[PDB]
Amino acid sequence: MDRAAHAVEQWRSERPDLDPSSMIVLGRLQEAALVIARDRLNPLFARYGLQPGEFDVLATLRRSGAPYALTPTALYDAAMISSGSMTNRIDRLEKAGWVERRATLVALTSAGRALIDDAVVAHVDNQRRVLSALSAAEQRQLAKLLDKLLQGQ
Amino acid sequence: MDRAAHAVEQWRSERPDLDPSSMIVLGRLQEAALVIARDRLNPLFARYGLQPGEFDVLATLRRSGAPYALTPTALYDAAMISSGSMTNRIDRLEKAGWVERRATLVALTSAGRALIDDAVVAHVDNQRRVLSALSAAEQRQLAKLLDKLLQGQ
Ligand SMILES: O=c1[nH]c(=O)c2nc[nH]c2[nH]1
Ligand SMILES: O=c1[nH]c(=O)c2nc[nH]c2[nH]1
Repeated sequence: MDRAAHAVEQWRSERPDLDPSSMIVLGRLQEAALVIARDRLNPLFARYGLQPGEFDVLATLRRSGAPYALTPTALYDAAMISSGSMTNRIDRLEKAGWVERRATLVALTSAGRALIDDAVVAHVDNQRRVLSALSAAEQRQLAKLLDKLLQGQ
Repeated sequence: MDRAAHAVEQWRSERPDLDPSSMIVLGRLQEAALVIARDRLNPLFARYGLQPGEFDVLATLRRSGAPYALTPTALYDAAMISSGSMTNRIDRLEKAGWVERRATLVALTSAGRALIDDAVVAHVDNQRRVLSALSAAEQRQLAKLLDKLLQGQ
């Protein structure tokens, strides 16, 4: 029994008037996102000098194609994750030398392009090791259920 | 196409040397956790005066049973989510009048017990509305895949 199943068990015993079934799927969803970010993905980003969220900025710029420059709005719309503090992240990346602000565009530098080209290869190998417990069918199955849940919001 | 599928499409076109398939399931996992916390669960907690993470503390204490008092270590082990800043959350909850520090235990006050008894009922109704796009079988299916992924870590 994991955190979520144990908690549901305690709730059934303590508040029998309650149907706490929904707590398992949502508790596991949030714990999986947290543990994977904290223990797997972010330590790899930090090996590359990237704080959480900064990889996404560079990745979005890189995969938009040459000249790897987007408006801050397009950067938010094309991000993998709709996380905030985008102005702070661009500022940090600029002082680090990986993006520059042109005209108003945010663009990879040569150094930033080189970094993300390196980091994305390490990132996808890391992701496959994160998902290796699930078979290919289970991974597609999990992607489909997550897409339905997301659209339901 | 969602954020994740669109990003994978751009990657296949820009770095054909890369297999970016893993990005869909993990991108959807993190976006679903984020959107559900930000747009669904946390606004409900804030209706009750609870910041993100504080509900979990009260919920853990309440479901441990009378006298609703745990060591800070037990509080971390029994939490639904292994999130940090537990000392800060206990401090906040203490100044708010919902927990007290006894002997070293953290315990619900009368006011804190009443609050969590009210909030947990609202919380589970909110969770069912969050999950309503998925059928009962899909929800169990999603809980099983998430459990396998978590154990794989
Ligand atoms: O293109 C991307 N792929 C990812 O896996 C990712 N994670 C955060 N930001 C990201 N961008
Ligand atoms: O018992 C609990 N049930 C939940 O759904 C939850 N979410 C955060 N913390 C929680 N504790």
